[PDB]
Amino acid sequence: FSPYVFNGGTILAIAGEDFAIVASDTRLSEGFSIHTRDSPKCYKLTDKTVIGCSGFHGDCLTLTKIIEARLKMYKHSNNKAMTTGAIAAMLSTILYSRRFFPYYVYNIIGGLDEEGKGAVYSFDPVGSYQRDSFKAGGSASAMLQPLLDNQVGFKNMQNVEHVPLSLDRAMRLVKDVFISAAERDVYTGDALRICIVTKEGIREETVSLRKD
Amino acid sequence: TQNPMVTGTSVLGVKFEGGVVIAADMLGSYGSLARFRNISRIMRVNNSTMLGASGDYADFQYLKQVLGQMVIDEELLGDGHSYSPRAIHSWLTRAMYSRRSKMNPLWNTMVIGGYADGESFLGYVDMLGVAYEAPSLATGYGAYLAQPLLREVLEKQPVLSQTEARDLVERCMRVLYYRDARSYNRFQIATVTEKGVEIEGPLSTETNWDIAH
Amino acid sequence: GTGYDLSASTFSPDGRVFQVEYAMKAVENSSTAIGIRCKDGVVFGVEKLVLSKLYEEGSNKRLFNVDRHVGMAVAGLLADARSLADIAREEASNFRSNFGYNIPLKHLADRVAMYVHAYTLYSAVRPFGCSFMLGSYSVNDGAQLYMIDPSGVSYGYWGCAIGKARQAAKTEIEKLQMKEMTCRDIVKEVAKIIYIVHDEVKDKAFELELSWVGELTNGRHEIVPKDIREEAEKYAKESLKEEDE
Amino acid sequence: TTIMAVQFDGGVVLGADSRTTTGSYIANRVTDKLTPIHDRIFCCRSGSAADTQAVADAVTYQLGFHSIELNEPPLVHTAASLFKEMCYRYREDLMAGIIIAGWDPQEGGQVYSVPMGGMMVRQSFAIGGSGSSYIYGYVDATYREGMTKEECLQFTANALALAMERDGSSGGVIRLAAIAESGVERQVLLGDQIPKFA
Amino acid sequence: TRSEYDRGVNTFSPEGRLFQVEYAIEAIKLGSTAIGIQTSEGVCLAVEKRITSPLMEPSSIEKIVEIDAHIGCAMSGLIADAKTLIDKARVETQNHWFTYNETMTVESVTQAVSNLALQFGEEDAAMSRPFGVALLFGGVDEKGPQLFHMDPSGTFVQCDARAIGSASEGAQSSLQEVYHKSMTLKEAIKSSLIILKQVMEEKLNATNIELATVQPGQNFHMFTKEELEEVI
Amino acid sequence: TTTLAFKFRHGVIVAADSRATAGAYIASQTVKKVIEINPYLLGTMAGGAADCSFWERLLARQCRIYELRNKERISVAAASKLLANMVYQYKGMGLSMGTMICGWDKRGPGLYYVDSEGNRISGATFSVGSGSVYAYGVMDRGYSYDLEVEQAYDLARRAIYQATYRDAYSGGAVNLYHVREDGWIRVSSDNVADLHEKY
Amino acid sequence: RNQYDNDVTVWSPQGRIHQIEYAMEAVKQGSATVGLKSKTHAVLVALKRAQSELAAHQKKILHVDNHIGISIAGLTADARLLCNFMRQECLDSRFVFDRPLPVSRLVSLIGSKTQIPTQRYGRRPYGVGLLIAGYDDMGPHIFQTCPSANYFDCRAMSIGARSQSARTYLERHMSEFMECNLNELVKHGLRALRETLPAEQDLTTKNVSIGIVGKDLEFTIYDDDDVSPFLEGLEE
Amino acid sequence: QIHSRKMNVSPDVNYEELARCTDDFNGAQCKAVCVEAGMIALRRGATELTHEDYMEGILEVQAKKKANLQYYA
Repeated sequence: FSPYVFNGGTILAIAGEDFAIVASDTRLSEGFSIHTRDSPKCYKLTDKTVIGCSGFHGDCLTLTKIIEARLKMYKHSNNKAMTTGAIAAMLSTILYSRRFFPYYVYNIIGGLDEEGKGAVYSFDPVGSYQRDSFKAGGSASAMLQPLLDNQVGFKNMQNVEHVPLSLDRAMRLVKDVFISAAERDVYTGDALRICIVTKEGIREETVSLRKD
Repeated sequence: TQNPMVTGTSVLGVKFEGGVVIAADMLGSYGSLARFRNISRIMRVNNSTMLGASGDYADFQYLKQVLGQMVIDEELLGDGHSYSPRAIHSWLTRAMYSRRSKMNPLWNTMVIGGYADGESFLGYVDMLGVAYEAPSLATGYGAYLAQPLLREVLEKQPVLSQTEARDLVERCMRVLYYRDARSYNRFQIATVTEKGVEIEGPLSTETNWDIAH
Repeated sequence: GTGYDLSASTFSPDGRVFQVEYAMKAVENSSTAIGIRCKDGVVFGVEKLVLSKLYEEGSNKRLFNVDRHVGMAVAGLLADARSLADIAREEASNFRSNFGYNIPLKHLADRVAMYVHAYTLYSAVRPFGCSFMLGSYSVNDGAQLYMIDPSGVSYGYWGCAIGKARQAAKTEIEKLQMKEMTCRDIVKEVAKIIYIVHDEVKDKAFELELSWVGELTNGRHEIVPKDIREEAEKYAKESLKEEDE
Repeated sequence: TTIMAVQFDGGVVLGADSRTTTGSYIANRVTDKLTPIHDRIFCCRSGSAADTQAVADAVTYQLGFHSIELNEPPLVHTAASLFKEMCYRYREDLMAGIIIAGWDPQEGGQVYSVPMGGMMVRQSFAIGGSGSSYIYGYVDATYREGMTKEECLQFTANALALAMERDGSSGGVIRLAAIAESGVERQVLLGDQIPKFA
Repeated sequence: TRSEYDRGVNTFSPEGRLFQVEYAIEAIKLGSTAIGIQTSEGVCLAVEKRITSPLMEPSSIEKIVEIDAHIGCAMSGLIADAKTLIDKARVETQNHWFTYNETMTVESVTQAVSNLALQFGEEDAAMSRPFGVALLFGGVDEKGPQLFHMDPSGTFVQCDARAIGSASEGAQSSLQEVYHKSMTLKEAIKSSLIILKQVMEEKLNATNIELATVQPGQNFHMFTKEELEEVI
Repeated sequence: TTTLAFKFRHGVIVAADSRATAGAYIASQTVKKVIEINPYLLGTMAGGAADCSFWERLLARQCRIYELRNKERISVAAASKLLANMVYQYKGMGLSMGTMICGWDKRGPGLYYVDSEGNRISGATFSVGSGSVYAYGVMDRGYSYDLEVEQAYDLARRAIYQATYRDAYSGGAVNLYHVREDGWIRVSSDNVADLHEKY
Repeated sequence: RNQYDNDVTVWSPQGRIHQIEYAMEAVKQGSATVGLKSKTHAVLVALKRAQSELAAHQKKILHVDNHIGISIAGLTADARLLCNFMRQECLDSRFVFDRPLPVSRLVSLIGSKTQIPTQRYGRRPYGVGLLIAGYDDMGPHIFQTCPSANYFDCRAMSIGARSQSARTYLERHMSEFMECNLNELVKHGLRALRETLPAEQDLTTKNVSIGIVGKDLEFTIYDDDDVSPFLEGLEE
Repeated sequence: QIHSRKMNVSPDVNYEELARCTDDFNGAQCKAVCVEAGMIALRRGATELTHEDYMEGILEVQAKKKANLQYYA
């Protein structure tokens, strides 16, 4: 009896000066069956924080429910919505709480920090908790993150002006990277959901993606 | 339930524009020794919810016990509230998730159909705990071969009338009887609509073996 | 006082438990509740008192549904009433889950009676100060009614009344051919009973609670539908006028 | 072990083999697979001997207490439901299958089957045990809805005779027991009066 | 009359009073006075010590104790209970930082210390009498400087300036007179010292008073001997 | 991963790379392996990343409580022992933390190496991680109880650079911290590309 | 009495359990709280007392899960404990089922929880009179519960010191309810609190506390200046 | 009512509620409550009585005093 069945996932997150982006495919495919073509893997935890979870779907749902219940607990017991850093630390503790039967949920939190800039945290199931600039996770992470290394940090590149990553270029980056991921990764596909987070709120944009 | 002792087979579900129609064989299997055959695998949870499992029928009966007891308690309260299809789906998802975490899985796979507040619900609570709502559901080994037809039919024609959705589920159960070593040409197509839940007895597909000869 | 009445674990020097007796006395101060057994069902009525007009019609509800097919009618302290109702609910659920068929009313009464007996035995817990009745109907066993008082006695009753006016309610119930009446007429007669025992000058406001469980509903205990309640109340006003004549 | 049960309007007739081999070799030549639960309710045991006996005795205790407490005769439904709860709860611990039959007032002449698992279902005919397979065809081959008491007796004799004649795990005195209002009548077909089918 | 209603924390009186709770509130009075102030520039705490005689070092009559880097705590009441509730406060602050990686707001901290002071005799936790201590938590959270008073009955509230202890009723009036919103921490120090001098018996002189301040900046600062001399 | 910390009279250097390897895939080059347990102690990371991080966080909590309770400091030994005892209670259940706890105390400098296998060891200089076996030979041949601050910085930096060049799982930055009586400070942080040309 | 009012485990020799009556009295020592409903809303207006013109005002409306507010009049300790239990029940229901807990069932749970400590010598009755608001799928509610462990579904109710004034005002002006406006309902609540006042004093932006729930409006509390649009528009 | 006949009591008063608050009160104390409420109204410069004044009279007939206890909502 195997208590984990890799249900497939591709989440990506980009930080920035003002905007925080969290994109995720919408293919909830178990084993060899794409048995749900619509299953967003990004949840709006607050008005400044969006969580993307990849992996076993039951644990994804359970972790999301636990996190949101804890947001309500924090709000009642502290009369203030959690900050992005606070949610990151709390999720670290929640994940490590069960360190002897781990959650199979790779997590990427993206939101505005206290100052107001985009902040992205990356996790491993046991609870390692890093603050990155841009990070991809799930199944196609290996093929989404490197191109962002090329085009967001300008690694292996010079004579390049480090102009701030604008929102328009960030959206173009995400769209192209996920189109390539759909082309060359089967758990990708079945539409893309992009979450764009700024002062206005958690704007959601969705793009039709190769359905195969 | 570690070993699956006496198991069922596939269970289907489609979204009629004014109802949710689910289908289940009354077969009872024991590893190619088909036992009890007039076993109802579909339950009328309440006026606006119905359930159908495809794993171990004993665990299906336990879940029938718990769900029936819970709905009886709700009515007893009689405050007028009712278990929405989404509510039953979440309860069932948590039940299976807890049973898994205890490493005591509920070796079932359940479609939860219902009609509520001008909405149609159809969910897939599985053994481990994978749960979701989809326009068309097919559960068990028959899922692979059954979802294609429903998905393509909906994608080229989203809204399905009751008659055509029904005919589609009989066709799907026919292909199941044709391509499922653990099927039986005697099924129940329960339907929930704004009126209620109707379990229309032991139907039978017109298996045209002569079509292939 | 007496020096043997504190706590319910002490026999007074006659063979008497003053705590149970005070519980019964608290029982005999709540609004009246009648129940009658027919040939094909049992009907309950309760003399609900609206202690204020702010309360929605549908305030404290003294007719509770235990199991799909048993009605519990309670007079006394209603917090204890709800506790006893939850105890009976859980016991019906347990019986169904452990045996497979709907709880027989005689057994449910016996088990709830033993429960209240437990709470009269001990010195760390007071006996339940609220009496109640259990009624049901089944195609097999047949219509039944039972009373459970603080001391925990489950004597079977054809009809019964508990509360401020129980002697009057009895005296007036004997004026009925209960053995042969039917639910429809007994509902009106229950209305008459309640309205003859009620004291307007003393209780100011008032509202009526009614229910029946019988073959006419297939054993599913149901609050008397609105139309039947209204008709029964009309007949009760007419009967009060006729008695005044 | 091979066991069968069938219903005749007004009662039920149960049948069982009498072999109790434990991995072959020595056994209980003659056994009592049909155990009396309360008065009219019998249980056909199949599978592990110790587990079957323990479950039967436990259900006997619960059902007897329930009968005395209700002051009404016990329903075959209640007996089989108690067996079902026990087996389903101790699914892993317990390895057995039991067919619960008998007479009760409300729905006299009942035969439920509870195989390994919480599997709970009523049937007109129930087969079980290692030899179940080998008669699981000639139990439908000659199932006429409306058999009399005698008719079901020949039916069970024939079925279990073929089971024992084509299964090593079952063999010996075929024990049958028909229960109705008149009470349990128990018979034993010893060595030759069993139906010999060529 | 109060011979069977005030001998247990779980026996209501005809009035609806928890007389053991009022008795704990009274036991608060006995203590040495403390005065906490919260102004736009931080929070100040000035407390009176009751040194019986030398050979009793300064660092054993703990009226001010530091709660995290961003709160100070002034005690009024029984020392054992004060230690227990201060320990509860410290462990809570640090656990909240550990789990959420942020500084617990003074509302949360006083709420949780109150939550401990609630469980008088509840059979789910283990004390049997109210913690006979009244505390002042003066700190700097995201809402600017704040100061929260806790009474032994688990009630906590914000206080722009509050005095506690033996000199409670005799100093609330002075605080009422003198306090105004647009106050700087220097004014707060001088005013608190003046009120303490008013309501002490020994002559305030830098070894019969403690002072601390938590500012939106440097952490909780416990005034040292030279600073005491300067202010005095 | 590679990290090292050594005592050189003046203080204790704590140098570390930044790379988390998942099988054959590298998650990030921006790991932060040196741990601000307190303004007074520093903790290094090797092995189970989450195990190390969480257990040293709880150590931070307990040391802060201890500093408050005993209005004093927590000895480097007094904290290494707490971490060792805690990590030992859950022995063999899977914790794979190896770490160095370094700091200045009333007994001067102090460095201890505590791992999941209950090994609390005093030392002069240590190196942990998949690249420690590489970083340790260079560090041995070049370390001396007397070392100027800048030359010790250079020794650590180039040792970790060679560890990255030779071992695979050691890549990343060249984070370097100084541990002195007054606390710890961030000396330098330059990726390996810069060092490949500086050398 | 004098030997039958020392615990909730002893009946008096006339049918009344004295500790529960004492707790009922305890509920009256809080502050005025007037709660009320319309066909789409439920509003709770409470009088926040002041312990000194320096110390802030005690809160009296707490925020249980997004479809329950609660106004407390009684022991602050028991108010906090039952608030935590209600929050726990709401979150547990949200976890198992994905549906906000009906406010006619949360009340039942609270009633059972408060009856349990009125029949055992191990604790004292609770001491908070509770007005639970909330808008389940059916409609807005205003439930009242008193230490006696009886819960009432009130068209509009009040509790606390000087709560009769409110209850009589409700008698008089409740015929308008179920057809008023989003703000007019709050105005009626404010008038109820006005009548509860001791005169001389008035409804000031500080001592007035307002909480609102209803369709298209999750639970909200208007304190400090958030309440000015109500007091300013209130009829003199 | 009988002992308040000759007063200026406002219609808002709730004598049934006051009777509920009596709680083993005898009759002389009820008359004393009427009188005490009357003169509490006499103070404060008022023209009528009210339920709050009746409650205060009840308190002063038991000889207690209502204190806004700091540990009550």
